[PDB]
Amino acid sequence: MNAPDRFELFILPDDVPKLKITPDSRVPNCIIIKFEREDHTLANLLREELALYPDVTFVAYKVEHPLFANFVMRLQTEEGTRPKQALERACASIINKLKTLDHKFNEEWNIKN
Amino acid sequence: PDESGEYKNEELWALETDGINLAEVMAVPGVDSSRTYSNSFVEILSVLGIEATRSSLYKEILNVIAFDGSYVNYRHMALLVDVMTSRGYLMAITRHGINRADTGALMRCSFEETVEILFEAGAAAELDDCRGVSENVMLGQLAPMGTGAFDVMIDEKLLTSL
Amino acid sequence: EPKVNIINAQDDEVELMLSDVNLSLANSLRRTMLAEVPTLAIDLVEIKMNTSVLADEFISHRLGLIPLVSEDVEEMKYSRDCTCEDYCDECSVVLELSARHEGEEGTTDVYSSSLIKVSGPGNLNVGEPVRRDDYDQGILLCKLRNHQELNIRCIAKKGIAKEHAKWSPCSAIAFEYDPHNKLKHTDFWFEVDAKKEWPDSKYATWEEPPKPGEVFDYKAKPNRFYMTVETTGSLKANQVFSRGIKTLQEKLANVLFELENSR
Amino acid sequence: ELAILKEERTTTPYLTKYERARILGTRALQISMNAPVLVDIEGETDPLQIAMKELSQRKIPLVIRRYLPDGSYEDWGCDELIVD
Amino acid sequence: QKKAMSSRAGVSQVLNRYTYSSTLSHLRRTNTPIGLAKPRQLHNTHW
Amino acid sequence: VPQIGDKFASRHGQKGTIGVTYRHEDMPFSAEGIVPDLIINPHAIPSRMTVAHLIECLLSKVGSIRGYEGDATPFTDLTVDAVSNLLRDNGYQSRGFEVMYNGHTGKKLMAQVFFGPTYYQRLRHMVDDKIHARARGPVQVLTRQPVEGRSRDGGLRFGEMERDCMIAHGAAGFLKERLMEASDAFRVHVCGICGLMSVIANLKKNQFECRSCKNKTNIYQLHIPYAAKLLFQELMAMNIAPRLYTERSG
Amino acid sequence: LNDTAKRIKPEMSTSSHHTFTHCEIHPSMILGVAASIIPFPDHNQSPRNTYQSAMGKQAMGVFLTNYNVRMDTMANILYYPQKPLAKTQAMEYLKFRELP
Amino acid sequence: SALFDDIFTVQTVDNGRYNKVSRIIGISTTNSAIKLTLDINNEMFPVSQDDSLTVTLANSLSLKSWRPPKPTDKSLADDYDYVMFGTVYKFEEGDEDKIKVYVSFGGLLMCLEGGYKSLASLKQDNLYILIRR
Amino acid sequence: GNLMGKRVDFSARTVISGDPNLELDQVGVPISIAKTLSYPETVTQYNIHRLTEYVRNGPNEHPGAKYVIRDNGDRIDLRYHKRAGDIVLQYGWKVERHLMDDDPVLFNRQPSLHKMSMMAHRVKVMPYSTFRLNLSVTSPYNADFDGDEMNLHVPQSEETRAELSQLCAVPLQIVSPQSNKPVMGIVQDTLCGVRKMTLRDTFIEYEQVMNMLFWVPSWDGVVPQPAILKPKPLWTGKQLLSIAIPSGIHLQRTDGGNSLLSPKDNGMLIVDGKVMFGVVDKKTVGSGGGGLIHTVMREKGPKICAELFGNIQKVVNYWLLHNGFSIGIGDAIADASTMKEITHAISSAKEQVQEIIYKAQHNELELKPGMTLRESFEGEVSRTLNDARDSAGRSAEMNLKDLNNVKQMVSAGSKGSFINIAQMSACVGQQMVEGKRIAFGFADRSLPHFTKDDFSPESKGFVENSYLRGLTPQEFFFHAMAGREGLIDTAVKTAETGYIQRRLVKALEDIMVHYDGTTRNSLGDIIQFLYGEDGLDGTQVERQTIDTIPGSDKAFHKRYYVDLMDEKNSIKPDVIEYAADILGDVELQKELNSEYEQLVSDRKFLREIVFVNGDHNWPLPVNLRRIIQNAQQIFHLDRAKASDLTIPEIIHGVRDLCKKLFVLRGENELIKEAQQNATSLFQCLVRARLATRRILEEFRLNRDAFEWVLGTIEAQFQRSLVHPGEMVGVIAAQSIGEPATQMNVTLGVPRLKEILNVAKNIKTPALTVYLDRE
Amino acid sequence: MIIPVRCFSCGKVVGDKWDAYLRLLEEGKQEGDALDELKLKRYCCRRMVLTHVDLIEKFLRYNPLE
Ligand SMILES: [Mg+2]
Ligand SMILES: [Zn+2]
Ligand SMILES: [Zn+2]
Ligand SMILES: [Zn+2]
Repeated sequence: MNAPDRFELFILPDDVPKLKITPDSRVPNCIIIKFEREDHTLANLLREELALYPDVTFVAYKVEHPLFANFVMRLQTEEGTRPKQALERACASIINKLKTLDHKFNEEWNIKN
Repeated sequence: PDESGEYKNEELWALETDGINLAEVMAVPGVDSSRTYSNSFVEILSVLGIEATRSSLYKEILNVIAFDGSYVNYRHMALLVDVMTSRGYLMAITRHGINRADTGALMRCSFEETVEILFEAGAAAELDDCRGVSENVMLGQLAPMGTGAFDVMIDEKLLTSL
Repeated sequence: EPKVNIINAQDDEVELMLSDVNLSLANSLRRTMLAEVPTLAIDLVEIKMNTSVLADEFISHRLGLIPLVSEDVEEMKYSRDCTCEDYCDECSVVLELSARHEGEEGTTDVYSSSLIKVSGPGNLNVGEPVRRDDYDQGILLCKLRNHQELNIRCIAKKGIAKEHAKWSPCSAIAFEYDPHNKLKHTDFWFEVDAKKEWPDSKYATWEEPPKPGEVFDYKAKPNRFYMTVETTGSLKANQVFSRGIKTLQEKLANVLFELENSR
Repeated sequence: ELAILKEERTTTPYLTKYERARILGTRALQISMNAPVLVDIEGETDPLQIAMKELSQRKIPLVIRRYLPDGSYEDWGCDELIVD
Repeated sequence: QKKAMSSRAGVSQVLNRYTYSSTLSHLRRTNTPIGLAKPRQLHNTHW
Repeated sequence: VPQIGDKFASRHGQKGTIGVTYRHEDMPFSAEGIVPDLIINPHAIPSRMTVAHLIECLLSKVGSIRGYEGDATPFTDLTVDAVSNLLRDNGYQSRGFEVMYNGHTGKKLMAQVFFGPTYYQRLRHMVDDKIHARARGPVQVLTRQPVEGRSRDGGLRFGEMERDCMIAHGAAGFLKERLMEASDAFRVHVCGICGLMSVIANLKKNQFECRSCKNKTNIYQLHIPYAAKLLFQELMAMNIAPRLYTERSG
Repeated sequence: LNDTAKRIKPEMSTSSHHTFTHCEIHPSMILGVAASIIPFPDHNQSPRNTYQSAMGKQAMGVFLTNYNVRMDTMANILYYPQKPLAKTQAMEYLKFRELP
Repeated sequence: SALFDDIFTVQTVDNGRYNKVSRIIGISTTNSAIKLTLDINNEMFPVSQDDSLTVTLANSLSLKSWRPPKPTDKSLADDYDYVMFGTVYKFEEGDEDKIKVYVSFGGLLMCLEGGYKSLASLKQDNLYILIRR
Repeated sequence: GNLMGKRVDFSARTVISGDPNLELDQVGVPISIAKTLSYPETVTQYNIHRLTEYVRNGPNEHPGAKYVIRDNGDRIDLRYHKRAGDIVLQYGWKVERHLMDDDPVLFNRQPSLHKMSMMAHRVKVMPYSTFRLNLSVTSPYNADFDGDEMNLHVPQSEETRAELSQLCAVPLQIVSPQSNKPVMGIVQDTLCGVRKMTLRDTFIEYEQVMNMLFWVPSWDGVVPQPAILKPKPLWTGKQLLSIAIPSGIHLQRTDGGNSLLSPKDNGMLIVDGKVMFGVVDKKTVGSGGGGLIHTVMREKGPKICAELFGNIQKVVNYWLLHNGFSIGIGDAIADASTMKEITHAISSAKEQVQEIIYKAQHNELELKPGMTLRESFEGEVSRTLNDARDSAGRSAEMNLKDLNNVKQMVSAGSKGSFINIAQMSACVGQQMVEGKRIAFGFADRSLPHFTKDDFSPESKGFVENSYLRGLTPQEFFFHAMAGREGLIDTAVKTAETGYIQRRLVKALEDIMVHYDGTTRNSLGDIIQFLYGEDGLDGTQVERQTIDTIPGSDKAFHKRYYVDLMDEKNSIKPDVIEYAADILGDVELQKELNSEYEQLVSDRKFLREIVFVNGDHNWPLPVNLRRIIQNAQQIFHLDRAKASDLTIPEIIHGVRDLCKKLFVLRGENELIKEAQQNATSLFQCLVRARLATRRILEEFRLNRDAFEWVLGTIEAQFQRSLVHPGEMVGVIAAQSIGEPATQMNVTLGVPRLKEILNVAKNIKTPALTVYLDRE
Repeated sequence: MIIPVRCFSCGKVVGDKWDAYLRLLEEGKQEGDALDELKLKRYCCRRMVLTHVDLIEKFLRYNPLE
């Protein structure tokens, strides 16, 4: 009766944006990013990739409610580096790591199977 | 308290007697007549008075409430025992004590014996002042309780001062 | 830097080992292969007639759980993205089932091999139900007595396991790390002795046991994961792994594109 | 006759919770019925918030008529009752 | 029909068909027309 | 289909309802990849002393691993130690504990989790068969109050205890609106002499008249519950005259 | 002996000699139909057994095999009933393994 | 730079009911009547009976939001092995020179007993304790 | 059925469910219920655009509207109006919009035993068909999630919306007047979680600390310094929990006379919102009085208390999510040595019972006074068996390890108790029916499997086995008999309790506190000349001690008396800046003498009249210790700075403060006498706390601190008075009837009914006779 | 009713092993041995196959409705 449609878990409505960014004025160089139609799969990966960066001073994420498919990330870097540049660097690094992993898995499957 | 003033535990011997006979036991020599107590507050009213009856009733209610360790604020039990002993005699919490009050017929009929109370009110030509809460509720008005315990006027002086 | 070591491999399952990767990366890969790898499954059932004892929704739900070959499902288009009305040839696969019992004695068993792929987005290799062997009967669908007939037209579309579990390409993904509890990530419940009361992991011989005189390493991190992926036959295990990696890469690329366009 | 002079009022000078709730509700209803507002409106749109802002600044034009049990009453302005 | 009152009620009940066990339990049911905690206890003779 | 709010119970009196549903990738998983179909709070165990629940779970796990049905007949020689030995002989922990992993992050759980098959049954108490709401609908013919029954689009009852709670809260206006505007409000006319509800009123041509007291001017109108009107009419029918006066004689 | 796992039988040492005239076929037969479904009822609390006996009438399942040809006011049928992994010996006479 | 510094010989090590926290009781070698009891982490800093620990109590590590330290900069903590930070919650000025200082490091308690001439500078709101061996 | 109670419109009812991600005063409302229910909002210039958008959305889409009411009262149905996309609203119209977020609604569970069973919540529209509730509001509602149905009512006017928001709001109902203690607390998993969180050996890595800090809604964005810096940063759970606690909160509690070392990590010390030491459990974050919740409420406000509830719940829930907790069968299994000890104790008890039987059968048992020989023998046997069960349970509890899950639950206080562990692991115990052992239902025997005249424990309802070991058929039958008796007793008790509660409510229905301070009924008859004899609300009193009553005379003289003529007995020179011009003064000495005489008079009045038994801890308003410590923290009274507060200033300030605690206002002599009688006890407490020697030496206040304390005391006493118009009669009736549901002379519900009915015949009449001292 | 297509817990296909399980049970193989020979490792699939009751035959015993 009141059950929401399943495809709303991953289909982004046209009137809402996939990504929202709002500056945080409590501490310098800190931003809040609202990810829509996402879950822990991308959030935890991005968080642990950003945590290892020397220029990132704070990174965290939270899912406010399991019934809603979105999460909120807080990211703060040092003075030299803007948080958005760190986020793009993390995304590129994970993409390169996944490409290397796929290449090596394909090589292993070709060598023995 | 001792000679130094510090409170210390002292053990004494008292009697616990089955059955109730207040005046005769109080008159017995060798008995502290200023401290004899009974668990039947009716006998206390018959012998001691009404204030002693209120004290004994509060003591009994407190014992019943706090035997199992529960705690209830003193003001509620004080209000209950004041209501029970407000007319100079014990007012039982039942139709034999509540319905005998001089309150309105509408609020009395709502508890028990509705038709009998209504017939008695019709025969006795009683008048209801509509000051209680029950007859205000059944008539669909603002009861004189809480936010309805006053009236709100208009401040002409402050509006003029603008 | 990441390394992959394959211990066992077969078309139904792969037991492999990852190293020099973060724990979140392995967990995200497992989650993506579990829920975010697109496959092809029946999502629309048209019942022309059904005289069997099974209910219509019962048979429809049974048909929706039948795995189908989704080798070329990546080239297929989503129903929402398709601009055609209802469904067309390049966004769905049409299957036909017609079963009837011949004779007044015995019971006719209707399996999943009776489905016929009448039409689909040719010449893509999708739609055909998965068969274990060339002579495998398949998944038992229903049973029919005399004068009982089944006539079903099914529509198969492309979807992911998030919408419904019937599009899941894999059954169960075994995943573990640190068989000897060197990192002390867990505390072992015990009555007398913790070492004796707890069975050894199947990968305990792969890692050296901790010495009794060893001191705790506070700077150690999980760096060796053992994971076994089992599929339902819709996709090969290597295909599932590669497509999960590709899906994760596409999600990250979409996030990067959104970040770039946000300026 | 039944009124009590201002210099002879014995009731508490504080605003009770019931009086506060009644004044807030009445002021919110009046504001919702297009009544003049004695305070500035910056961003708030809820009439209850406007009434609360008026109460904080002690500008509500209402008078509480507290009724004694005998029948006499005391009139207290909303601008002279202490609000916690 | 004339003497609706002063007669035992609930002697015959609609059979329960929620499950087999419930049906058996309903078919093996006894009741006492007493409508005092003395008869409600589990006596030793009930073994 | 089961959803949030559906009632499920075990064979030991451990009834409950679904609070939330998690997908396959969100549920905790063991090293073998098995995810539970149901998660229950441990806090329900020690209060009710349902040791039989845990014993049944252990026996079911042993029987599922070995491939038969366990015997749970009371007053037998079967003990927990024998079942624990059987479970230990099958390569599992003797007490049924298993090392589980968090679904969100993949990290090991610090505390091991009791994990095993258990018989559960679905009860005939579904949330979709109990949800009810009403703004305005049919009313009773006699009292002009909302009808009773979820199917008949009925109204919830504001009993005497709710009235007592509202009196304690001090919210007189809410109680008045709940018992008048959300219920059988009605308008009646009374005469300023007899006080009785015998005033004949014609609002189309604006004529108010009282036959008994020959009155046409000193007539008032009141807003009262329809049940109050019915009570007053019944009292009049029983040769009782309740007169409603809007002024205090003193 | 001194077994720490099995339960302890009563001593029954108040009589030097015992002369039994009858023997119980099985103590578990003292239970009813609904109480025979509970696995290990002797390890539970009696209010829990009463609660389970009461709520056993609310579970749904295959009450009869001819539900397709019957016209009942209400009927609830589970798609995939399963026989319990832990069972009592009385269930064989209650047809629970055949209509779970 | 350092408010207090001394060398303590460990007398008693009590694991208690904790698998990670040990309470150590010792006295200063160079002067008696100075007793140190302190809760420490077993895995982070495993100590045994009859050890010798150089203990330094300071106010700042310089030579508000916490951030991970870069490898480039240096602090006093580079010269020690175990570093903890905590709040002083009691400065008991008892009879004669017997003075006790109570410091809580996130729930790990430490009590230092000594004289005024040695513990007069420890009367602060926050403290850093550094142990080297 | 139609006037006192009736069926009402704009109401909903559905099954409830739990939700950790909701605030204390928030309720989750399904989409269908929010769409069906509606609220009429007027059309003004402040909400014209929103109302037009809601109308354009229609009744089938949320947010939307159902009806549009014109100025004259005509109604337009948006369901049948298919051209609603080009309709304009006029000022003064009413739009029946859907239930939106942050809408106050009454929320109720039946039966409604007290005022906390019906509270105002804020609507949050959520999917699925169950009401969502915070876990901390289940206890006041007395609800669980096994199929409970609860009701919701929607106000339809601005005045009633304001009444619900300002009177019946959930945060305002945290503290109840029944026992001046909170009724909402941290319960269930969260409680257990914090017990596993604030342990001394709990450490958190940096990334988890960042996640938990971000999970705090009220976090200030500043990362606290870790407890350990080298060789790896580490945060303890105490710091993470203290993050949720607001600053400025001070709390102190001792457990078993523990010292500041706290070797067992018991007690509790919270300074400025940071936990110095102490494991947080039910004793701290529970519903008990004087705990963290009560202190935070009385210090900050209901809004901050609800924020604390939410913050603690979120942090502990995340930590338990990423840590894990479980229970198993192995938690109910003891080792061989403990089982041997339990069996030995049971065998020894059985031998003692056999010895008692032998003594009784030979006329050797001592006869108890006023009891039959059989009754004395039964009492002896029952006492021996109960002692055996208690000893076995104590041994089983002592055997339990720290990692045991049942022991963890018991220590946390979330669930379980000693008796549960004893019955699960050691021994079920003796089964009792109607206060005695199992009677001989058959011919001189309980069961046909025993011989005649058998008095052994196993033949009369003793279950020597545990639940883990199983039960013999005889023990099973006896346990079933006991359980049936308990169920019957509960069933018969509930109806009597309900009838008693209804009678009490009807008796005290029309009692209100008026504006003159009196307590009168509907007739105007005065019941009490002052409510509670002090004119104070039930929620504004806390247990405080009066320091004048206890102690010896020498201790009283040392603590309070000040002698300026003698150097030794005078004020210490190092704490006051005026130590030069204070020796030998006559006016200051006279003032101190007058203060000491007032203190002595207060001591005499308290000891000889009010409290003759020497009790000193009583409920009083205005916590003075909290005020003193708050002033000390605010004004930074450390560093042993010499106070610039003269003795006459202290004396005159205390004297002026004692005369400004106004309860009744007026110049009538009776009014002054009533004011003095009402404020006597509070004046005694204030004079005990604010003594010249105590201020100058123990507390070390200055002029600013003293003035702040006086002002705070006056303001808090003014705020602690009872508000006129309060329906005290119904509150008292509910507060008396509520414990009755939970619960050799007659006691319990029969005794309460006997008292209330005023029975002329007493079931167990008795007299207590006191003799002379000699 | 009839054997489920997929395991409820993990999702392994078990709907095609009913005939093989019955054939193995017919030739005297034990239930555990038959389950092992069906390559069912996790006990979720083991209880899916072992505890299934075949009620389809009872419904088929009735005469067709049309
Ligand atoms: Mg319930
Ligand atoms: Zn198409
Ligand atoms: Zn007339
Ligand atoms: Zn499975």
